[PDB]
Amino acid sequence: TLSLQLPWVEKYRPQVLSDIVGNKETIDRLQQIAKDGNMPHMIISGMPGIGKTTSVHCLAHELLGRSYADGVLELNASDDRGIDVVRNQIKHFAQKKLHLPPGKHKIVILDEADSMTAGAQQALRRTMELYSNSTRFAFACNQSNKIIEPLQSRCAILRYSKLSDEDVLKRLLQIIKLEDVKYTNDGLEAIIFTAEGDMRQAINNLQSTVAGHGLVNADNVFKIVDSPHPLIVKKMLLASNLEDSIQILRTDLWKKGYSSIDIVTTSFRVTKNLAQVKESVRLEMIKEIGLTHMRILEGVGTYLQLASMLAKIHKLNN
Amino acid sequence: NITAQDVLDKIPSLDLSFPEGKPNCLLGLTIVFTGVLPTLERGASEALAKRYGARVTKSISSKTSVVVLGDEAGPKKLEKIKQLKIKAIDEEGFKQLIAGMPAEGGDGEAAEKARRKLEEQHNIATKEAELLVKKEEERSKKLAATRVSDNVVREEDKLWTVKYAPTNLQQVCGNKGSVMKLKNWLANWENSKKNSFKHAGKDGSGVFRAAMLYGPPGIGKTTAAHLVAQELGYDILEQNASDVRSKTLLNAGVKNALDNMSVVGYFKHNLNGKHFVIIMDEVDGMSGGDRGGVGQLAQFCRKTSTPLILICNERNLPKMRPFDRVCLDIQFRRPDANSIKSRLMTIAIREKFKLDPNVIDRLIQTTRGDIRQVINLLSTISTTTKTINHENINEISKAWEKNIALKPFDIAHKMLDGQIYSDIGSRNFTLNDKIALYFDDFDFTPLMIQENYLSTRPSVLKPGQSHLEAVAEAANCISLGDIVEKKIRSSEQLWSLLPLHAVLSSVYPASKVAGHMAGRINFTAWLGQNSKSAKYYRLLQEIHYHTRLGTSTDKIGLRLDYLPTFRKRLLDPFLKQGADAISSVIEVMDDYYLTKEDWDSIMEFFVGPDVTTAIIKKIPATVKSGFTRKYNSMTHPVAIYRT
DNA sequence: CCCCCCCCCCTTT
DNA sequence: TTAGGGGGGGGGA
DNA sequence: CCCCCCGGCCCCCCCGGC
DNA sequence: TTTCGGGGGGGCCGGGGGG
Ligand SMILES: Nc1ncnc2c1ncn2[C@@H]1O[C@H](COP(=O)(O)OP(=O)(O)OP(O)(O)=S)[C@@H](O)[C@H]1O
Ligand SMILES: Nc1ncnc2c1ncn2[C@@H]1O[C@H](COP(=O)(O)OP(=O)(O)OP(O)(O)=S)[C@@H](O)[C@H]1O
Ligand SMILES: [Mg+2]
Ligand SMILES: [Mg+2]
Repeated sequence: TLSLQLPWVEKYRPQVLSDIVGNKETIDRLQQIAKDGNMPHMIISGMPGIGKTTSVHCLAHELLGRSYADGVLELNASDDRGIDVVRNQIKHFAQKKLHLPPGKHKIVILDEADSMTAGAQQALRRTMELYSNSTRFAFACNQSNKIIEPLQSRCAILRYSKLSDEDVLKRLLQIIKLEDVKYTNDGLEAIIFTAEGDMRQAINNLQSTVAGHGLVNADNVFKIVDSPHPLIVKKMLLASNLEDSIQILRTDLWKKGYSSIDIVTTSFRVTKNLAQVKESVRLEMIKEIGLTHMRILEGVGTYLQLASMLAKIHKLNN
Repeated sequence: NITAQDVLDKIPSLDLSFPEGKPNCLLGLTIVFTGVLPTLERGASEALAKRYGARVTKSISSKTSVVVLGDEAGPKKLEKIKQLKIKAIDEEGFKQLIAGMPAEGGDGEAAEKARRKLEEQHNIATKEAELLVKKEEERSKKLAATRVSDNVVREEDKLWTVKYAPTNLQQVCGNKGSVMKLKNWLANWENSKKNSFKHAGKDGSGVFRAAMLYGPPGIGKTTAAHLVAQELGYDILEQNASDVRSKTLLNAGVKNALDNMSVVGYFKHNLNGKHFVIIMDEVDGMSGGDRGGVGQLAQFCRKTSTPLILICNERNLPKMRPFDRVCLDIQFRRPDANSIKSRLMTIAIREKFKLDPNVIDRLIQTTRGDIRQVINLLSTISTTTKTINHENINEISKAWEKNIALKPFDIAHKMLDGQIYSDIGSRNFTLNDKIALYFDDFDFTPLMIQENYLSTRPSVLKPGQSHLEAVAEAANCISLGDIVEKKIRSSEQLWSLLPLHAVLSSVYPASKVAGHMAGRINFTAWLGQNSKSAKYYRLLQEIHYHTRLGTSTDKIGLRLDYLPTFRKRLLDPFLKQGADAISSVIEVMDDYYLTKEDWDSIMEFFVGPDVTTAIIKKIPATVKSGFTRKYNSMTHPVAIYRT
């Protein structure tokens, strides 16, 4: 078959600010800005798949209307964004003459701005300062720390928070109603649990489950979406007896095809984020895990090394 | 009516969930918070104190009206409290103080002075607002007159930073000394030129042809530079990071403008209007060791025939080394809250949203003295919340907190603090936070930790563990971290091991000796020692290959075995036979193809009781002069023939 | 007016 | 809890 | 026959975890 | 400091085209 079905992430991508779930206060602020205009330079930061690009595009559309094509300059990591681009194309766009209503400005949308080089960011400073009367800049990024301090000083900070399970369930229910998808409460709970606050991941998993099995229930959802291995690693590290930890390692991780490097890196991360355990114990476990990680990187990526790491961790915990 | 002193006397005194008091009840009280409160955290207690308009000093002095002593109070704080004889109270003491001082006035002269200062600030804000509205009315009248008998931009469409940008020098808040110094330097630039920049005046600014303004972001450097340039009637030629400023462009660009008349100045005819003021803004924004043009700009600074003002954010960066002692350095410090409270009140009332003056300082703390950021925060928040006060100050401050990467000294100070390694402190500043603190400057963090991990009084020692044992454990972990680092920078480039290197090199050893810095934090001394070792090894290699044809050993063997005998046969004769042993020394030098530089380097290698600096100095100058003359008055052989 | 308070900023390749 | 020491600047007996 | 535009090496400078 | 590898930015050099 040479035909494609449009992904539901694109088909049901919000087109207005009112269709975005989560971060209610920021969405209301953006709605007020759209109503009144005078949009300032802004930096929107947050975790993947929470509606940052969607928010920026919706704000630009509501602000500009018919003028969107002329008054919006969009650049992302897939386009050329070197110092020359900033110095020529962005400057030309900023200096461009464009008659707009008495409360609107041209918009430059720099998506994934955290990937831009230091030189381009430095060149953007006086460009933003001088042409603010007619042009405004909207950065979208995952890590606001990558944006240099002078640019942060020039922009309004908007830190997006993770989506609660309630909002994900609400959006999934809207999509299900619009698509007439047969489902069960347990299946939706499994999808939400596996998504971990990633709306895009949740929608993709729902669409894949519907396509592959039809009915959205726990069995089909877990068949399509594998249980995250970090939870398995956490269970392995928290086991009371060495035999149980070895059992988990051999059955749920090693026999499923997970590589030793992945297992050791996930163990390091989980141990780092193990608040239930005393910090000094966590540091000793990290020392052992690092020894094992160095051994694996050298080339000895065997099940015996991971078993020895588990044995040392249990000896420390005892 | 009631004076705060009588309320304090009523409150129980100490010797060595809260009632809603009336507004500004604690006005005029300097409350210093120390220890740990039962119900309120340090931040919560400070916020509560500020809610009532109480100054919260970070230290204890003679003006400390009251002290809030909690559990685990700093020993220095108690020492100074007893030395200065300052009263302290408990949680219930503070509760009664807030609920026992409702008059919010009528106390000693301090409260009246505070009220008068508040009224003065309000009056200044109102006067500034009146001036702004008068300017707006004048502009509207002129616009209407022109329209009656080109599209302009209405003020409502402008950013608040542009709308409220200072119009003259006085409107610049903070850094008055720096602004005055810059104005004086530029005003007398012609006089300095007449004197060829040779004579130095009272301020010493007459010997510099260029000025360098440096400070943190959003403090008014560009604004001040432009205002001073305009006030003195100069023509401004401005360059920034948006323009190409490489060495070639610099030579073919502003270089010709150093000693060139301005055509605009001639066609706009002040006596200085025909001369340029070259403003190089964002000087730290150019990248490149040599092609960037930083060195070229430094050379330009030494012969410019017109005033040259450079602006940068980081003055101590290596890229800025060429500007060491060629320009007059002017520091712009972070402005304090008071200098800008009037401006913030003026903006708040003009924009028709309520701002509590008692929270302004907190906003500054959020922006770290960034005025532009403060104005942006007000503009963005006011769009939906028209009242700013203690109700939502915490959320606003937390949302807009400026996460600035710490400097190596701050990283060392925080990582070695014992509080963050306690049971309570570890849950607030987690292990992930410490790893991120390392990643702030991974290059320098392990060096700083290794430098300063032996200069602390620990507070995390386990029962029965001495300071020496913990130090040894930390040293072992540091050695393991060094091994890991060697692994990272090998041909395999195992950069994925960087997080582990964070734990082994910084977090673990710091946790082993975490406590209070017993003395000043010192910068790592390893880099200078490494450079010295490299220099000495280069000298040793040169000496070894000069004497290779005669000796039988490697360079290490030459240093460890040959050099003492060479000293005995090269330095001792001068000290024993005086100037009669020059011939023997020269003969030995020729036999091994040694030169005078080789002689000095050899003498510079010895350590311990064989140091030769004092011995060399004590030698009569006549003997050294004769030795040099004899060496220069004859031909010597060459070991390595370069071609 | 010198003294003090209070804070910020430099140590640093 | 404030690492030590120097600079800036508002308040004042 | 000479000058100018513009593609391609050549070099040098800077991260490298999340 | 720095043991590969990638990315970016700037400087010449030279082929081709045009007058
Ligand atoms: N708040 C949301 N409400 C509704 N749909 C959302 C929301 N967030 C994400 N989605 C859905 O997931 C799709 C992708 O959303 P995006 O805006 O691209 O997320 P993102 O944070 O910009 O991703 P990154 O940071 O570039 S990985 C949208 O088209 C929506 O279909
Ligand atoms: N001392 C100040 N007083 C009043 N407003 C200020 C002050 N400093 C900054 N601002 C405000 O912030 C805006 C920008 O000020 P700037 O002069 O650009 O500061 P800056 O130090 O040059 O920032 P950088 O170095 O380019 S990041 C001004 O137009 C003012 O509106
Ligand atoms: Mg996106
Ligand atoms: Mg500036």
